[PDB]
Amino acid sequence: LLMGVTKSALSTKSWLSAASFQNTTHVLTEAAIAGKKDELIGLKENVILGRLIPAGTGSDFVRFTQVVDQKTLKAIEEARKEAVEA
Amino acid sequence: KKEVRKVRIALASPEKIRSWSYGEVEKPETINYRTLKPERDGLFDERIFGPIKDYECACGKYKRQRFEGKVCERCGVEVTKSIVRRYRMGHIELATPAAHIWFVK
Amino acid sequence: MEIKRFGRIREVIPLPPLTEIQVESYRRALQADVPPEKRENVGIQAAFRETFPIEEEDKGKGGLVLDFLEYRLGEPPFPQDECREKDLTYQAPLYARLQLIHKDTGLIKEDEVFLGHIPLMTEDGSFIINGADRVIVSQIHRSPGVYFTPDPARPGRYIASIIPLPKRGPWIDLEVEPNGVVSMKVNKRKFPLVLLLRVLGYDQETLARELGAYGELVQGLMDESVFAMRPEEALIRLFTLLRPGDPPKRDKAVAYVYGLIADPRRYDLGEAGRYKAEEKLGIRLSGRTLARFEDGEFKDEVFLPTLRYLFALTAGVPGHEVDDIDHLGNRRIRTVGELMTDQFRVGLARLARGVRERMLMGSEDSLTPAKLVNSRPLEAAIREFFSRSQLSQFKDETNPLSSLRHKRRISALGPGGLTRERAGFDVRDVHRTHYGRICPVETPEGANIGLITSLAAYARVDELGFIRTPYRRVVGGVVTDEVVYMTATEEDRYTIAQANTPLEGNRIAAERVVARRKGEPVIVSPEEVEFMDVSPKQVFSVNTNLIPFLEHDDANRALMGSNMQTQAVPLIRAQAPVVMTGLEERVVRDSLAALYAEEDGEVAKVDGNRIVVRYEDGRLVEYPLRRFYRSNQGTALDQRPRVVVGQRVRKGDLLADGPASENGFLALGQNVLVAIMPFDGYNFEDAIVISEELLKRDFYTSIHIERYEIEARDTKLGPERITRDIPHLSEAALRDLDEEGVVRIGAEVKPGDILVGRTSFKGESEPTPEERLLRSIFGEKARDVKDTSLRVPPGEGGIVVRTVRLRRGDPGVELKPGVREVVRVYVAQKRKLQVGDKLANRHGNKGVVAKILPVEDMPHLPDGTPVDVILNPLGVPSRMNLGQILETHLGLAGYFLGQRYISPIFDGAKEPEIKELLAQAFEVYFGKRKGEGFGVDKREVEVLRRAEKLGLVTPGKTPEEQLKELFLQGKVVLYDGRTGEPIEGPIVVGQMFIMKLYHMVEDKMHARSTGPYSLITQQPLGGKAQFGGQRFGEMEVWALEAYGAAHTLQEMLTLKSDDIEGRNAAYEAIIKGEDVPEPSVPESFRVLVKELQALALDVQTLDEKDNPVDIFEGLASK
Amino acid sequence: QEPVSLETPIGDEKDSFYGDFIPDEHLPSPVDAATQSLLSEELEKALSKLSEREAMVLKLRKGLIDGEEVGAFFGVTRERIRQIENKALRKLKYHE
Amino acid sequence: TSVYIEDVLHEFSTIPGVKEDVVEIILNLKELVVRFLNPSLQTVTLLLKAEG
Amino acid sequence: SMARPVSIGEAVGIVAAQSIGEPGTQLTMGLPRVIEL
Amino acid sequence: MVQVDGGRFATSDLNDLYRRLINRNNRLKKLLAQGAPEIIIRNEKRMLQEAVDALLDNGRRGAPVTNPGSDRPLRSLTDILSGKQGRFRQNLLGKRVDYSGRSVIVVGPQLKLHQCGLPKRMALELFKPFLLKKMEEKGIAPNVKAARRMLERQRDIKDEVWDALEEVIHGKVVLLNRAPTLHRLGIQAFQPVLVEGQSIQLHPLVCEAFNADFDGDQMAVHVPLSSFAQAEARIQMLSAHNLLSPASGEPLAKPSRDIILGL
Amino acid sequence: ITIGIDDAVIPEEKKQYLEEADRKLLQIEQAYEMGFLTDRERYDQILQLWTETTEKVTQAVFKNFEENYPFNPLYVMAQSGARGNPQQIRQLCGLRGLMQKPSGETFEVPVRSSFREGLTVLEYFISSHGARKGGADTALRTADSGYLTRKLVDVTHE
Amino acid sequence: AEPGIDKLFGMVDSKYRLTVVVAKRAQQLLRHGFKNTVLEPEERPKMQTLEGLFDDPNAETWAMKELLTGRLVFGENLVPEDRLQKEMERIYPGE
Repeated sequence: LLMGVTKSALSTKSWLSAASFQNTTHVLTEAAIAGKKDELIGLKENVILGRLIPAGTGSDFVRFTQVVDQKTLKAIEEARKEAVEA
Repeated sequence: KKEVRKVRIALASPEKIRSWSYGEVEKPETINYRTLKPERDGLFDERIFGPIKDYECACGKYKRQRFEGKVCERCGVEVTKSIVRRYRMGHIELATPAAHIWFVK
Repeated sequence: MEIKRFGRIREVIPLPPLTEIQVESYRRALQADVPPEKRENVGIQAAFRETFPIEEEDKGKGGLVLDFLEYRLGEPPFPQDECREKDLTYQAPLYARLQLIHKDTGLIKEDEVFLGHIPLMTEDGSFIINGADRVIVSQIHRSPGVYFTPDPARPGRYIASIIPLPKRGPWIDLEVEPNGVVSMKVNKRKFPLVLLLRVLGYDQETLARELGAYGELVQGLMDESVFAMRPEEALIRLFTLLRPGDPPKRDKAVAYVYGLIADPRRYDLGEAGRYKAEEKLGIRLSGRTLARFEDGEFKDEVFLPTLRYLFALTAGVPGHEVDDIDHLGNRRIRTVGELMTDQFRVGLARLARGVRERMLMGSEDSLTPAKLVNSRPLEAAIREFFSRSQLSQFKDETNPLSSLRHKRRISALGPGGLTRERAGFDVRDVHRTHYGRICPVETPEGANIGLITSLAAYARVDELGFIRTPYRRVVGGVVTDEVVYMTATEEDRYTIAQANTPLEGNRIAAERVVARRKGEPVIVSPEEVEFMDVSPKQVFSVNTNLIPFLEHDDANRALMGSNMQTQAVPLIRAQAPVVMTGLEERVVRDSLAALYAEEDGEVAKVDGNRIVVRYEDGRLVEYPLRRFYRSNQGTALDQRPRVVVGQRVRKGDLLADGPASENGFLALGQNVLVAIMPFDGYNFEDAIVISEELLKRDFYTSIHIERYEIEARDTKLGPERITRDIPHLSEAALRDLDEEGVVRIGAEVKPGDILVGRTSFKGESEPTPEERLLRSIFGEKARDVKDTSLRVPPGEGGIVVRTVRLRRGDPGVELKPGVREVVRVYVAQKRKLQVGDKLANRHGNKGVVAKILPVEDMPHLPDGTPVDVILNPLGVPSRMNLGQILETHLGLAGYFLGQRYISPIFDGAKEPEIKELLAQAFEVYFGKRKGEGFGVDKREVEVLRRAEKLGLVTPGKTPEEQLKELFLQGKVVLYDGRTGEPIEGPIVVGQMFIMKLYHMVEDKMHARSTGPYSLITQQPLGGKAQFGGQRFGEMEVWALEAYGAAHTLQEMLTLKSDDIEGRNAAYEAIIKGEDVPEPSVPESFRVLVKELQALALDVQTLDEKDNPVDIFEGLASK
Repeated sequence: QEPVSLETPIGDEKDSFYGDFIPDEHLPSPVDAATQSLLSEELEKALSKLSEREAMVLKLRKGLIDGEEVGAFFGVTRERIRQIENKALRKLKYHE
Repeated sequence: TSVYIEDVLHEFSTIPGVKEDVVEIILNLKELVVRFLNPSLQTVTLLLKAEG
Repeated sequence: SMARPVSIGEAVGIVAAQSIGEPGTQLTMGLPRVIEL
Repeated sequence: MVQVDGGRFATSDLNDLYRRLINRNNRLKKLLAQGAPEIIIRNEKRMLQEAVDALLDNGRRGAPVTNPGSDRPLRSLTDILSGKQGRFRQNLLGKRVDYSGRSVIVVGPQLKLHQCGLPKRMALELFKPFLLKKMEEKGIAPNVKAARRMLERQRDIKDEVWDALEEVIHGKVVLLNRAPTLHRLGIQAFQPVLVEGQSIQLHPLVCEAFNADFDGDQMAVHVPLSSFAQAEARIQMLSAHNLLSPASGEPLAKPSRDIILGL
Repeated sequence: ITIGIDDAVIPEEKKQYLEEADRKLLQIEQAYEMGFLTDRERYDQILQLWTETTEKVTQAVFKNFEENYPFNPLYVMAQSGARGNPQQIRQLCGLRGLMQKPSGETFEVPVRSSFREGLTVLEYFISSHGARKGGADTALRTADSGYLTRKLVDVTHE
Repeated sequence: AEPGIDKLFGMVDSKYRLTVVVAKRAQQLLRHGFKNTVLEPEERPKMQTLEGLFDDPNAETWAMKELLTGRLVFGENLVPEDRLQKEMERIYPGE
């Protein structure tokens, strides 16, 4: 099914996204009835909410990444030593 | 502490609507010109929603920062800045059922 | 400073008074100076007579006959300046004279009723409304006539159209269907036109033979003869086709209005509408519209010839009868007078609406005036026009020229709703007719293109809203000194010739002559020439006509220059261009900038304040001067005096200079010494570089006066008061306030200083129960009072120059309800040319000042004279505006000759004249050099090397002669300031007229840290000592989104504005030396949860696995 | 004149709502509860410390319904209300 | 460096009897060129006062 | 914006939008066709 | 609910609808208490419906008027969740921003690509909190209060203060934006550089990206506050890192007029 | 590298190519006056004529700069990447060719003139017709700036 | 541009990863004192009227600098998030 761009957008899986279109009541309603979930996939949706952009720094690929000084790296080595009992 | 990955609209049972609420709005009494202070149990009530004032009580029972999470005696006031007030919700107890015109029209 | 003028076409007749449009429109509007006896009516008196015989006859009791005699005004309430100082309108009082008769004896006449006030016009052409000088634009629309349109949908034949207006005036469209059925559309009604013809008196016999002989199409008329056998039976037959449940007997009832009285009429008997019918078709028109009252059975003046011409066009050739919309003889201009009179008419009829209703509650006899008359509807109507109408505006009076150009502006977009922002294609386009009539240049940039366009210099509106450009008759091949202002349509009848056509007194020279038959460019012979152009100024506006080498300038950047002159700022050291078009004098003249002697005479006295003269006729006159006055958009408009004690003078000679006038010439900027080369990246993409020397010799320096105002409103908590003793203020802050708490004249005021002290009582009202007693108990008036004063806003002021108080016991003032007094403090500043400012030449070189060089290291001539400004050459090839280059060349010559010039627009100065003058100049820039003791610089040689190698000078010649050559081409040797080495290539330099625009860097530079925030929406604003934050728009968001700028974006949408808890955390944490407390929950999110919950929606937040999640910070618990 | 609605086009009637234009000042709005607390109590202390006829007169005449000296007295001379009113205030302010 | 005129309180004034506005005058003043004959002199206040 | 491969979590959507929208300002009224596509 | 200019108050339209519904519902209750003739109770119940429909959504049934004068539909909850501002839309369509400024731009050729020049005063105000901190680190002020009073007025500003500002700036960057922001290079981040004067100075090479020429054109400027905001700002957003367009792999910071004419 | 007037160099070949097109147009005029050329073909042939004359003089001035003054500021800027469209240069030095009517039909008479010398009053007024159509198109570009980009973002943000 | 940026894009699979690493490093660089660092010995960042970027101007630059050495370790889920902060506050004073 091939559609026009505006039509393509106007008809999304997400509701949050759809409440940014001159039609809100209807879609609000629709997705209220059906107990519809907004997985927070895209940007528009995520930004209507004051939440952290799912792209740049906000990618779960990257969000969680840790950094350590060797000094404190061997420090966590000690944590599993003391775990042995008596 | 816990992440938030999903949000969902449902329709709400009136028992949930009461659950959400703190107290029931009684009087159509905003605030008297004399005291820019909350009229009886009117729309802008301190017990129901929280204190207009910064950290102070409605009744002046408690007035400081020290008891930040506690609730007051003769009017029920758990304390913080403007925000607690803009965040707490009340409820009207409807006599006869009425209909959510969204579902109607 | 001697003026050579170039080119001689003898522009035979002078400009019109360029304000005439407003002044004469509002003269013709209100026959005020002339007795009501005087025969012409149109405008007010006609709008009167139109409504006036008020016939409320018989529905119970009547015999109301209220009629018009006279009207008068005479006395304006207050002086003009008084009308500005106090916030009053400049008006005259209107009371007309009346007599209501009865069905019985006699007729009570109450002379006057001051039904409504009516504004006046200043000499110069503007109005004063709310205390504020305003101006009424003109308007364009389709002139009420008879028009013939190709069938839009159907590709074949034509539809007539009968267009009336004022809006009330029915719209009729006469189309002929291939089916044969002559269809006819009123109010969406479609029917054989014949039904209507019958009502007029046309029987089917005389019709077909005497009208439609020549077309067989007449058979499309006579089909339904069954109905068209009966005359007045048809009137009822038609009456049917409006069907509200009408009385089918009511005979002449609807046919009354589309006959005579109220509906299709044009203003007055003779030429109002009749011209548009008479010309396009028909022959004459007795009566205003087709009508009859005296016999009851109706006459069409109109309906036969209209159809007759629809035949005449559908078939063959009377002429060629299709009508153009946009042709400016089939389109019309609404002068001020007429527009105001249209509103005056609809107001007067609001009154005629109320008075009918007073004919019912009216006693019997006791009625004479106020029973019938209230000002209220008329007053409300006129007032509504002048102060709320789309077509009144703040006077564009940045400088004289600006206001003038505003006065003669012309708009499409009618408050009546003529045109709308959506459509523009063919509407905006210039049309053949705009020749000599409308400027092709003056339309503004951006959205408003072709909608607002100013009229030509020589153009002038005739009795009826038509523009008329002049031409001069030529007789065979003999040219007349006799001139005819022709209508647009009338223009096309003739063969007109160009003004640049060679002469010998009255005689053409060239057998090949350039000339225009309607529209098209035609090469033609001397005999065939019927008319010729007057001069090439007539083609353009006034602004556009002040550009001297316009001939060599792309119309696109010419528009930029024309519009740019509007925004010039009046400079304390103002100068009239080294090279002019000649109109500068007439522009300061016709604008009321300056002051000119009224007769020959002598001068008696000359203050900075006023001038006094002794005339021939015995008179001695004082003229006071506008010492230092503020203008709508800030600029100072003082008049300076130019005459001495005991100097004789000539009629029309000047006495004092206007705002931006230099010895009575239009002075919008200065003449600076420009070199036009690139510079070490300091004149980049249009940026401009400056010699500090311009500041030392206060050049591009302009005054500016802001104006602050505050009220002492009166309150529920008790009255506010203007005083010195504000409470919590340090003595230091009060030093400059007078005893009343108003800052004292001539004190330097910083943003944050007090201008006016004002004290309000403590808010939350007067607490009767306990406090009332306290008032008695304790020193009554011992309450509490906080300070709510007037502070110089961030941005700035300068020094206080003038205070105004409008105090209670209000001695001629209309203070608002609640308002006790008001105070205004006027604050001025001298604004030198800082970096970031805007400068631009007449030829449309927009640029910013981007670097101020010290005199020492900027490009100087051989003799130690440096240039003042440095324009990038790269600004020229794109923007084809070689005018400025020719200005610079002529300027160069004018520098050393010590003279200024006039190059009339298309009768310009040609290349060799220029060259000869430059030669003249070389013998001054150089002839001296040799005798003074000095031949050539080794540098001069070394650049002449490269010059001939480049092909500029001709090898084999003496450096003297080579330098002459190089000079004449516009260029001279230039030395770097900083190295003293020469510039490896010669460089054009000269005098250029360049101006300082309204866009200085005060109105412009803001920078917010922290401050106020709006109450519903928590995004910031400013007030006391805080600017307001810039808008971070959706596209800006997209920008961030493209980048990884997740956090930066969140911040922008959170800490930096809206989220309160977050931003507070942010500030406090910054003060700590911590990073920033972004997270927790976003404002928008919790707010959209609860705001969603307020309609009964259960919106809940879930974990990775679908689980509950407390967004509300441990506050959700009950 | 009543309280005006929070949303109205301001200035140029384009898109401004009159909540846009108004900043914020103070949250606590103090000196209310504490002041009344001291106020009414001290007021009442001295209220009680003089003869109740005099106190109560313009106690409730000025502070429990409305504004009147013509109508002031239950039933004595205008002179006597005037008199004891003033003298009461006087002794109340500064006790000798 | 600086000027002061009896009845003038700021540079944007006009004096009675006097063609030139106080700006025209301070501009006409900047043209003043004055030799000190003694290099101890850091400054000098000149006085003008004339009538008629 | 570099010439190395695309880095995960780059919002290519928006970038592509912009990069097509911006030159739209250069398309004569051309543009109607870009819309009609 | 609030106090504006004296004895006037101002009210969110929703409260008059909520009072409308309190009114109706209460009168209903006491209409059942005080005995119950059907048509009257119905009339009340109908009123009740009507006013719920009101506070939820006007103009889906002909709309409630505040007292004939401002005959304009009162703002219903729905109207808040849709409109011009409409909660949903405004978060995107975007806010006013604290740390931000604006000025005319001016070519700053003797910058690096690296950099942008901006007016002293502007820089001062922009990093003011930070600057206060800096003044506290050094003996310039005892605590912030003093620092604050120190900077309110323009003639005051001491040299060492400036040196502290410079100290604050160090290697931080600010973001620069030009009006119609059509692709992402409509905004770039630069190292700020104090300059004499009153306008922002721009490196000519990226007059390409921001379609800006120096003839009145203004640009806004924002601070990024977090170490994170800063990190993105200089790593991905700095001009000197954004050399080729993402539209076409062509380079975007290329030689423009003057440079070319020279070389 | 500045810009005098004389840096705008009119080639000697202009007046030539002008002569040529002048009489050749005269030819087309007899040739229609005789009946051989239909009213239409006449027109298309005039247009053809000037289209060619124009292109010719353009390449001709570029030949001039290329051969005689290869450091001519105008031509330097033009052939560098500094500033210049040869279409424009054509207008400054050589001639701006045929202006069209509002409608679309190009004019019968073209603009013989250069900017370097007097554009006549009428050549100017004919010029204007097209000029304001250009300015208008650009303004109708401004009106809705991120329109397309908007729709695209709505489709693509995810 | 900024010191050795190509070398830093070379250090990671995603451009944005670098940003996250640098950010978090500067964060802890500030939070748990400033003696968090792995490189001070001799010649590290510096400023100009005294000389001390050797105490505390710009934190993220410090991050980029450290990261330019193979001294630090970055990785998706190296260490349990809680015992991390425990260990950081326990080893380094400066509060």
